Amino acid sequence: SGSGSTEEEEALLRWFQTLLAKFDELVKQLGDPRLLEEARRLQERLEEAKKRGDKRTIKQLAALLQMFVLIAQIFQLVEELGDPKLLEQAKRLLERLKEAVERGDEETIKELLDLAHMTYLIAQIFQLVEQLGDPRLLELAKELLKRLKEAQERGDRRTIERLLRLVQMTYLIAQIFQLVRQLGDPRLLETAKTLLTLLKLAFEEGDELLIKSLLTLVAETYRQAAAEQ
Amino acid sequence: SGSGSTEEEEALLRWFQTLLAKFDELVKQLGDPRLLEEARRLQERLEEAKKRGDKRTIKQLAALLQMFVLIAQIFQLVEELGDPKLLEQAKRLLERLKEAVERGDEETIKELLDLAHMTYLIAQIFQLVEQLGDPRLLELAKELLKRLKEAQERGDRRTIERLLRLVQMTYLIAQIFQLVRQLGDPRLLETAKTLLTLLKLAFEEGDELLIKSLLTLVAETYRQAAAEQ
Repeated sequence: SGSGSTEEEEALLRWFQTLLAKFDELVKQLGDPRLLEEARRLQERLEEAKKRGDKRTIKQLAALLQMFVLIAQIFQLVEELGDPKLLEQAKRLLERLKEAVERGDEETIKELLDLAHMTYLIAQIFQLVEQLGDPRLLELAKELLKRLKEAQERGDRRTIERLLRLVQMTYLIAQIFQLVRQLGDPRLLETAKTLLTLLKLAFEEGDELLIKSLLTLVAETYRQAAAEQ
Repeated sequence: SGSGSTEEEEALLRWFQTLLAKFDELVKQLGDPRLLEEARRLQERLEEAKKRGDKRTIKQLAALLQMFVLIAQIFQLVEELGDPKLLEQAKRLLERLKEAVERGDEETIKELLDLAHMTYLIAQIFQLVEQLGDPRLLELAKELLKRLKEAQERGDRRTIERLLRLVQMTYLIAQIFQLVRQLGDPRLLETAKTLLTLLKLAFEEGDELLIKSLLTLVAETYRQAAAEQ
């Protein structure tokens, strides 16, 4: 009761409405039966919560809807790539999410959020690898896809968080190598090669202090290289 | 022995040499006695490890040096701001780091890395708040400074990781409000206000799924707003 719908409730609903429009447009483009059915469920669940003034559920739905948007974005990208292993992973994300939601397994939902961001990045990595024609980066992309499959089935929050950082670093380094190609900078190429060496080191000995530190180095290097074109 | 210095060892040393030059320049500008003394120690420790071909220690030193660079960057920014509470926190970061290094407490080192990034961001938030003359954002900056002090003394990895995300979101939202001022967009202002409502919600009910989801929303909103100026 109180003063009716609160500013926080209205903001959560505006977030959900914006996400839902994005999801709808993606689902219409994809024509995927399972995402079509989840659209109806999400639409129903919100209307129920918005009717019931249940702030907790609205919060959960906004978060869940943002994850379904990402999943739809994944399906779009992975269908473009055509990679069957990534397609299988995208399908697994959706199946596990539906299962986690049904069971109220919030821990798995959080893990799936990381796994979904990782899947999208890995798909982007493969896109960049293709552009660059770079077999060395391809090897890392393939290893990440292997680790993603293992994490989806057997990973815990910590192993998933570690892998997300490796994926993020690999995507940034692929972006640095792309800048090398566009700018023709021999000095940046040596930098990128040094970073690739350190990245391989991170793949081999996944110490958290090393990974966190190298992710900062790579991210700062990318920003600096992108700023100092 | 093997084949002598490995490409990975050489890459770690190049990382350390680049960091050390940055640290030296910062220390020379700051003239801070404690950072001056840590420069000598870091210089000594590396030479010893580089002499000894101890890859593990070189890896640790590269990471530790990157943290001392950040600490020096913090001292520079916080001395410019002049905020005595932030100065105290910067001094605490350094004291705790030296202690953690002496005791080999790698868990505390990792926590301090997050705490240092957070301290730098909070200092940047205060800078932006000043620019905008925005008392609403000031309230959040002050609350974050309070939470930072508590986390430094009593926080664990999870509470520190949660706070880092709140700080990151607050910095991005401050950046969005700055864009509103530069672009004079009434629609972006309503967006920013909605995000500020959701941010306050995150400060009040720090659910991890909510925070992670809102950080994505805020980060994507900033990128989109910065791209769709």
